[PDB]
Amino acid sequence: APRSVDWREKGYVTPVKNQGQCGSCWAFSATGALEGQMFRKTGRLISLSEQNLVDCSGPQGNEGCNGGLMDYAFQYVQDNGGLDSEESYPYEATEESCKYNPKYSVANDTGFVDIPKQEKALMKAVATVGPISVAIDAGHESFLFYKEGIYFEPDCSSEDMDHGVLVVGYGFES
Amino acid sequence: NKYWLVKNSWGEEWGMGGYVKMAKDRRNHCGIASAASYPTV
Amino acid sequence: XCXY
Repeated sequence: APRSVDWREKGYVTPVKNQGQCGSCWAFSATGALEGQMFRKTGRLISLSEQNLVDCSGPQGNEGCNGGLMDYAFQYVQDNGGLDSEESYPYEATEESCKYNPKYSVANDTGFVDIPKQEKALMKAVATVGPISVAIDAGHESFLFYKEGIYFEPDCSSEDMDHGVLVVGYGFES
Repeated sequence: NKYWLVKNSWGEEWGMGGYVKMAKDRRNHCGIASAASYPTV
Repeated sequence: XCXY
């Protein structure tokens, strides 16, 4: 695979969003990946509604601001036949009744792919697919107060991931 | 010296414009490759 | 933040 990849350079990534005091990171990670795939498909980058996911994907297994999984959100989009734009269904940072409206749907999917649990496999996916949804162990003050450079935490775990985020590429420092 | 370019959802003031460089090829650091997926479109 |  290439030495370096940065999908932001190619228009696959929307500006950084803020989930606030709500455990809806799984929804942001999901909209991030969908945003990247829809762009690859249509050439148009449109911000997607995390609120839509927070309020409506309970049947698929998500728990709104109490947590969830990106795969459950992808399953919701597939079951629902769509997902509203961020503009049509603004983020509120708290769970509300489902207000999905098909007229405002700008995205859809036909399932999801779980990447083999190996960094080499993740690299191939990022290189050939685009931004990838992932979960990481962010349960450390070192992550909360991260400032710059390559993040490395000795006490990090590969078993208790608690934060859903988006890998938009990879590279190396000089 | 390798890293994964990660986009966070805690606003653009946190980290590097809302992004974080995470250790890559360091024994699946922080489980970054343990729950990775993407939607099929 | 978390909640994955």
